Amino acid sequence: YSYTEKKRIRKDFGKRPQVLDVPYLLSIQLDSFQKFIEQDPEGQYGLEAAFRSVFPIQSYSGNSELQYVSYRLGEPVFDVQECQIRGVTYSAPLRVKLRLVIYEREAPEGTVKDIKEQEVYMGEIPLMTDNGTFVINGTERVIVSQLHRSPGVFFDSDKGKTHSSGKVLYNARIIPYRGSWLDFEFDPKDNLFVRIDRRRKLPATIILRALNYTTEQILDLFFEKVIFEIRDNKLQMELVPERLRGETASFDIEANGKVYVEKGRRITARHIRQLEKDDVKLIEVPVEYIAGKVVAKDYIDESTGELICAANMELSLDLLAKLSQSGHKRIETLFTNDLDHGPYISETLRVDPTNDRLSALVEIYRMMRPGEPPTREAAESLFENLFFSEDRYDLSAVGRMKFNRSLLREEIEGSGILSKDDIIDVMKKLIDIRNGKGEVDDIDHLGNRRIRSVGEMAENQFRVGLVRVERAVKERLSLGDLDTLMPQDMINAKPISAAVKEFFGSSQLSQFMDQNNPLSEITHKRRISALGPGGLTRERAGFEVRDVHPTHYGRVCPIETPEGPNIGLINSLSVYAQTNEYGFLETPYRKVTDGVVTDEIHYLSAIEEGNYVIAQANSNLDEEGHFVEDLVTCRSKGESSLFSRDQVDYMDVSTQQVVSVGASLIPFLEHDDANRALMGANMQRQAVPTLRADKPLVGTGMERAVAVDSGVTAVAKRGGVVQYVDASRIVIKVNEDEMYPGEAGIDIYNLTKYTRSNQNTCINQMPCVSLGEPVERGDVLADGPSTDLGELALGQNMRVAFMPWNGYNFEDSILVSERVVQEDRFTTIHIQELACVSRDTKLGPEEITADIPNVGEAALSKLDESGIVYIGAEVTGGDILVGKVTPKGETQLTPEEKLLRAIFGEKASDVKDSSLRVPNGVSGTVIDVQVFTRDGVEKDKRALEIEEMQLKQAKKDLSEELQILEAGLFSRIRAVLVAGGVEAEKLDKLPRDRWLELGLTDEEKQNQLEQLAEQYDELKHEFEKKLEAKRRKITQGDDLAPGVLKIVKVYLAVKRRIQPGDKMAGRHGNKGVISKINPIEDMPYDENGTPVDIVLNPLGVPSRMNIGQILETHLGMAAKGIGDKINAMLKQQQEVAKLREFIQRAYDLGADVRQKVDLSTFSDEEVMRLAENLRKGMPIATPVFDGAKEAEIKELLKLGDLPTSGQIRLYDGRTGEQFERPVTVGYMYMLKLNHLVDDKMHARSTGSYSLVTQQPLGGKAQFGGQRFGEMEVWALEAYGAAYTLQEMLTVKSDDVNGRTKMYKNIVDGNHQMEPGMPESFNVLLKEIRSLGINIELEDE
Amino acid sequence: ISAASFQETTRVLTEAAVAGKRDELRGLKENVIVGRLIPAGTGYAYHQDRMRRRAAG
Amino acid sequence: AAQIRQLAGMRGLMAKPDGSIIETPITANFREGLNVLQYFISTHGARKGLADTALKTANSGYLTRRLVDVAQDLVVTEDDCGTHEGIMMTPVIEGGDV
Amino acid sequence: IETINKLNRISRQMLQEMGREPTPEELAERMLMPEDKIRKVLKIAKEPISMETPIGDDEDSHLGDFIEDTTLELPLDSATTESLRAATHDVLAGLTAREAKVLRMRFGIDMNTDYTLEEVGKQFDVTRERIRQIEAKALRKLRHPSRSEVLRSFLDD
Amino acid sequence: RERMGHIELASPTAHIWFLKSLPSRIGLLLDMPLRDIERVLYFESYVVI
Amino acid sequence: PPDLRPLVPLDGGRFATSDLNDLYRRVINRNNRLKRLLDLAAPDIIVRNEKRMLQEAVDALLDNGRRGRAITGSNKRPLKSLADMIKGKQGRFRQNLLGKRVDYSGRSVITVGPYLRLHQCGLPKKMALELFKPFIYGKLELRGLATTIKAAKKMVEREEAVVWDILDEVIREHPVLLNRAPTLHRLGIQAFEPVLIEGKAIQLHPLVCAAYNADFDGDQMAVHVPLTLEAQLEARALMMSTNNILSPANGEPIIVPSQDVVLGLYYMTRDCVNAKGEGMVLTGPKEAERLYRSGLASLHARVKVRITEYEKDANGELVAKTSLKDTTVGRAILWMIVPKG
Ligand SMILES: [Sr+2]
Ligand SMILES: [Sr+2]
Ligand SMILES: [Sr+2]
Ligand SMILES: [Sr+2]
Repeated sequence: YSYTEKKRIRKDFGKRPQVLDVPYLLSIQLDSFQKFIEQDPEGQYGLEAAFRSVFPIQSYSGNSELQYVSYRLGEPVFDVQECQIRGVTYSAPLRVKLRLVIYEREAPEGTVKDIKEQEVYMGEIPLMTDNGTFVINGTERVIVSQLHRSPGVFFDSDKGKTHSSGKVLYNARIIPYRGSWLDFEFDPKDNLFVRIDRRRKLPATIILRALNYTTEQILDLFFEKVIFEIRDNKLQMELVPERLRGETASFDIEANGKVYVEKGRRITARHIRQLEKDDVKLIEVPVEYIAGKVVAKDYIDESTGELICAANMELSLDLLAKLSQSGHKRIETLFTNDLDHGPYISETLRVDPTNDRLSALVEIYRMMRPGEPPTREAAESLFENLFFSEDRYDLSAVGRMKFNRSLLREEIEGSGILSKDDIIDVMKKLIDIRNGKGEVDDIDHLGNRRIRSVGEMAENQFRVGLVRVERAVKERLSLGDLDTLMPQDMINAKPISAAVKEFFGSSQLSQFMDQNNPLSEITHKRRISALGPGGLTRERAGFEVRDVHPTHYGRVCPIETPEGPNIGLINSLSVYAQTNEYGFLETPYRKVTDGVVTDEIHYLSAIEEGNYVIAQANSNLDEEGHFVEDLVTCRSKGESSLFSRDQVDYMDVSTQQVVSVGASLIPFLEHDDANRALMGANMQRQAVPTLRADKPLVGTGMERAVAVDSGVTAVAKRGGVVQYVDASRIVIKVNEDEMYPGEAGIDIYNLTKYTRSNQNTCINQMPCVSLGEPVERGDVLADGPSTDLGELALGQNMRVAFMPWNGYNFEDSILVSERVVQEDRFTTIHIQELACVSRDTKLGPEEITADIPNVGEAALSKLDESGIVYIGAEVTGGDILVGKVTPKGETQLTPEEKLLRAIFGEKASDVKDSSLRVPNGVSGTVIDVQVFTRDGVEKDKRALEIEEMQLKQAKKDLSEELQILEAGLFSRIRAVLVAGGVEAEKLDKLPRDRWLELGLTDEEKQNQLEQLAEQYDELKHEFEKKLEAKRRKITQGDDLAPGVLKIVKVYLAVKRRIQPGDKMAGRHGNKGVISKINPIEDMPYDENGTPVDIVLNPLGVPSRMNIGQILETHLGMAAKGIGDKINAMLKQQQEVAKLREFIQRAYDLGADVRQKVDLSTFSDEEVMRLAENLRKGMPIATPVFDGAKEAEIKELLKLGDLPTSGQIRLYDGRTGEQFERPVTVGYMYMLKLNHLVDDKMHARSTGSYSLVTQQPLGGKAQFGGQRFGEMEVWALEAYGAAYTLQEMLTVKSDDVNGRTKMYKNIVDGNHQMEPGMPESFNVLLKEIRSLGINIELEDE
Repeated sequence: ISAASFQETTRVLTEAAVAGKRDELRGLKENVIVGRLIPAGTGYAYHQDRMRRRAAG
Repeated sequence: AAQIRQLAGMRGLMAKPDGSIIETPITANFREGLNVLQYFISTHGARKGLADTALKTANSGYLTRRLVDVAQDLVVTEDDCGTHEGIMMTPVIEGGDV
Repeated sequence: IETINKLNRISRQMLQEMGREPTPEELAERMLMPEDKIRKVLKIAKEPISMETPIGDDEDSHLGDFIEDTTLELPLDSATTESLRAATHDVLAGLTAREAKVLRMRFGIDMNTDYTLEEVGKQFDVTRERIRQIEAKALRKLRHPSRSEVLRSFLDD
Repeated sequence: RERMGHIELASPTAHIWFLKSLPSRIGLLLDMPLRDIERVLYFESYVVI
Repeated sequence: PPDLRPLVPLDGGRFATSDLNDLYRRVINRNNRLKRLLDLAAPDIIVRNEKRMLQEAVDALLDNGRRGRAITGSNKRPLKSLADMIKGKQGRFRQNLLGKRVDYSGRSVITVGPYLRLHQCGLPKKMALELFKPFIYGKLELRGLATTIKAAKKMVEREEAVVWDILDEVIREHPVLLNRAPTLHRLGIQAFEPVLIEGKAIQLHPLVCAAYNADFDGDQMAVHVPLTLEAQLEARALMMSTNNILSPANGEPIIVPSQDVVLGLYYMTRDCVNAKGEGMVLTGPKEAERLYRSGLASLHARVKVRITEYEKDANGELVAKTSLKDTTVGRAILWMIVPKG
């Protein structure tokens, strides 16, 4: 165990040992983006794939081209922390090496006066953060992975509502990664048709004729050919024994006189023996049998030169007689039946109106472009650019791999463009399935479904940006001069930057980071959605894709998915699953070598699983190799059944591979229903961090894995001994083992303190380590918002008693004690941003000074020196933050107002109050203020004094980093100096700056001091570089929107506490609303007198079918059962060895488990520090499936002197009488999630109205009105209500004259409507009149 | 007025214009759109006062 | 009584994506620990049943909208209608049960 | 129009020659025009946005749906204007006969036209200088806290 | 919000609601298919009055 | 009219115009050109082509989705034509019923109200003060507490102690409608007389919760307030929950106890083999409460109790039959809850 783990040992109730540990949870995001910025030569991945595809751009219109060499990145403008403050997009400038090539017409390729440019600006691409996110405009955003159909070839059946009877069809679909769609389908008339780019139906032979295939060549490729012969006037045929089987012959089948099958005789199997043995090659056939058959080749008269019969034509009695007249020897036909061979291609040729290649190319052009008449040059150009051009059509690396995989090919490698042989092979396989021999692939199969992450989706958006540029490049090459207009001026950076920015913060799969909790931060990054571009919409593909497919097993989580309209489209990625080399989903497996099981780990794709027999993790193993039982529950090729030991090829790694991270933290998932585990995983993501995070008593073991991988918690890069601890800075001295020669061994860990999130929650990094503690790599140094010591801590746990109350737990409702409010356990910190923008108008520019003509000095007491409110001022809903004034002009005073001005004296000329005020409600206090100014600067005194604070703090932040790094550098120098020449007392007296000149005799240690002296000068050099850059950013004139002078943003930290209305939920789906905060007096208590914290309804368990919350309650009191006995000790102070025996007994319960905690060999200092952490209960881990047993919890309950049943007798606080039945009391992990009652409560009587329609609208001061829909109208129509709906339609809605006249009646005390014409119908009347249709109102 | 509420609007408005139709406002859905009292419940006794005076006047 | 069956006794039989019922039902109840294969089997009906519920409100809501638009313009006109004619009403008996 | 076309040609040049973006201070130097001219044209050159521009969709909403009307006065303010005229009428009634007629002409209260000091003198029997005396006399009695407690509440605006 | 204006057309232009909307209000009134009306309106062929 | 198709300056400074304005310009432009071409030499080819687009210009203005498809001058979208204003799922004809915004309306998360009556709901204090805003000003100048409207506005914003007293006076006897989404039947909107409770959450009666499809876990309800005497009466006489105890679908009552109430009466009425106190004679149903809450007898066990039941007479009501019944202790206490008739 590590030192960070030794302070808090979690008792694991697992049985199966961990073979493969949990990997990096955000590996999908980081590894994929590094492919985009990868400098890979030939390995086409990311940017290098995008540039080399288009470039070198050539133009033979003016004989000139532009070439590509390599690209540059690095040098970011602002840091990840600096981007969030001043609102800058975190991106690195892309500069590409480009050179213009000039050709002269004399030699094949003659270059004259070549000009090369080093760096050309091509916009800037957003870089991924240290965790796995992008900072766009200031806010942190995530790119969601896309789930789509894999490029290659698909085969679909579709046998639903078709034709009339229900004829089963077969469809072949060639889908590329970039290009046009190829569809081959059969129609109700049995014929085959081709669809180009999913449009009109063309005959299947039209695509072959365009590929230069004659009518003779089309029939040659697919069909078997029967050869008829003309010998001595009579007609004969070449015989094949396989052709005549089952079908009754109407003629006498004879060979050289001998008759085998005569008129009115059937052929079975006996006759296919007599003809084979007698060496029969030629038989006599009548004129009737040949007539009706389809010819294959053209046969002309060799004496005249005229066409008798062309390819694909019906034969008759007269046509066969002319063939003997001409003098022909051979006739070639086709062999087509009704079962295994059919004339699908043959019958389409007659339907096909085209004659040659040119005719076919025009028909394709007319389908794609039905407007302009085509020429031969235009028709040939379009077809070659469809599926044969490299710049237009591409299968990519994965497409050709899967394309050759289904068609059964030798090679997996190939070109992106489809060849002429590839198109025929897809057509050949489609006929095979129609005949019989052929299988239909599944669309829902994960072996046919790919994952488009971040780097792959950004590559396609960058490629189309280059397509937008290449049009302007090649056209201007022949347009102008090639002597002056050379390098940079040719390519513009505007089209590139616009295409990239509309993807990172505008696309459907690019949303805000759901940073409610570290779990929601991780799960959102590994979300897989099938709603991206080139995928599926909300109302498409039916419900088949939404359903769980057996391939999901250990790749996609079956339970964790949105329960809304998406259900199935958006899915969570499982723990151990990763992306392979071709984008397919794969899950690790234990390799079994026919007997013994080895720790060999193999990642297998969805296609690979349908071959091997996979054993379940539920089975027990003998020793560590082979199985115990002969009959083992296994799964193979989709289905799952029992198998022998020798047939087993693979096994599951762990019993956690099927469930994703979001639902992995759920304690007793086995005892929960799949419907409520679906909901319970979603409730954990909405959880809001409490003021003080507390460890979960009933955990799983993944709590520690979530905290580290989230990136919100500060982890040690190297480790060693902690030198100085602060609530902002944690510095560490390296253990010298991982310290490499060159620089000082001190790492600075700067902590983010109180920062605003996307969901307005607080982000805080509290220190954990004490001064003088040894830690290593991977050790947790600081905790985030919802994390405890090393582990995840979502929303704390309270005392839970399942008992009915006096109607305060009617339906899902949950009670709370006053102690929950008194002790800050559910107090949530919310940081809010409020912006004040001074704007330039046509009347006059706006000012932001403390000169309010209306209020003063009452609200101006909070506001300080002419501008904004002071830092750290407690303000309530109504106080003024930024004093904004706006010029209005005119201000015509009414006769009555003119008198009022003369009586008292009033000053309100042009100056109108429009100041930034606190939203109407209850708010906290001001934390920080920021003022952004125009490019003309014109600094305000308040804006100038804060920049003085920004400069001095940044000076100290950079100076303190140098001081510590210098201290550790010269301390390392002393270690080198002492070793060899002992001067422990001599060097201390000498000044430390004169240590650089001193050194040992020129050896290997002299080279060691060479790097130390170089780094000292390097640290002093980079300090000046960082300070110059820091001074520039503060004094920099902030660029903003036009018509804006100054933007002031005042941040407020609201400390809102828990109250009735807030949404509380468990981990198993048990959600509820808080009824009433009851005092500690009336709430139930134990025999010893311990009051219960929260009371939850017991009725919402058997119908809900979630037993996981009950077993969490039983183990909850059991967890504190050990903790209370540790709490009973130490206070009285018992012996350390006496305390040591009880703790050792606690970690070893139930005879045999798995987790072996060190047998009391911890040091006296470590045991006492551990017992302090275990004082408030014992952390118990229960795995996802192989967790704590039902009998094991009862055994742990007896350790802490508690009943095995879990039910204890309680006393009522109000009466004092006993509850006539024992109630189950324990500890369940409760969650105070998002969308609280403070944000949900809205109320309006009167306010602002919209412009186009005169109905209520919300924006400032008062909230928006509630919509009265047509479903609510039916209710009032069903009731005898008439005057209430009259109110809803006129005075409460659109009627202009109605609302104001009615409002005055309320104040006067009249309560009368007096309704008129609503503006909803008044606009409608003018809209019909403007069309040209007379509509008028007629009287009585 | 009642038809164009849920049916196709352009077909109804063209049919009403050619034929020269008159909507006397008797249906419940007809009076909700124009902003008048419903010929049902409380407004039913109100509606009978105007329908009776169409024959005489 | 159907909910108590799954928790204490036996969960029962589950369905396949095609619509057919699986050969071997889940023997384990919610009192004891369910298997990895058994829980993955039970998820199908959970993500199919709730998927039907997501569009159940849209389908029944359209059915409510449908029946209104045809019958909304109907109110009571007279106190009594002068016809002694109606519908014959008999207790519904299916086979041999009321 | 010629200046807008001139802006786009130099914007392509200065973006890649310098590195980042042309600022109004730097853009004005190459155009040979003052900063107040360039920063003015940039606002005029922008095309008016469409009314039915979708923002986020989801529940289906357009840009023209969220635009509020500033022309409409608040029903609370409309009741204030009615209450002010009713209060002043009771206030003018407390004045001694002729004191109400002068203020209703000097400020145009309840009358269509506003009258000047010279116009009252010739149509009130009294002299020109006296009008200034009785005007302040009428105001002083309404400056008193006991009489005008209702009028002091309208001073909040 | 209530006042309207007018545009005087130099040439008579047909209404789309009475022409394209099935089964044509102008077509049924004159007993003439839409293909014959459009070719005249669009300026391709003459029609006898 | 220009107001229906407006050019308004936005908050930023960039203008916002209707798609109708862009369509109208491309009608007048070729209309002015045709007036020019008819007097400045008229070749048939050009004149017929100018008349060709002018016909299309009106066509695109009236109904754009018929002959071709016009593209906006700056945006890549089909323009909202005159026909597109009326139809299109959400327009002007269809928003008269569905897309209707309403004043004097609130919204909050529902909570339980066991102490409340059937005609009572637990409406929030800060919500009711905001909703009945004009109702406060009306009964504040009338009382003589506030001088004018502006003085009454300052008293409400400052949250004065006297305003809370007047607020309760206006709310009393004033019904308030409560709406839940979605409304399938008419009982989705029911009127309730509000009782002021401090908090941001609205409390609902457990019995009427059976009428809605509501569960206290994260559901929200709309709070509508009637204004006129006619609106107040048709809320009490028709839309009140006490008046609507039965369902309109069937003769069976919709307001029926569930969950906690059923479990409470089930335990009270059920009998045990031999509980505390059995075989007593008991004087009235009042002595049954004397034994249980004191601690001498349990609710169960078959104990003889003296009861006085009143049956319905032919005319009503004189029948008063008293007899010894063999029930339990818990059954006798519940008889006191049961009415005489
Ligand atoms: Sr790990
Ligand atoms: Sr006189
Ligand atoms: Sr319910
Ligand atoms: Sr719900």
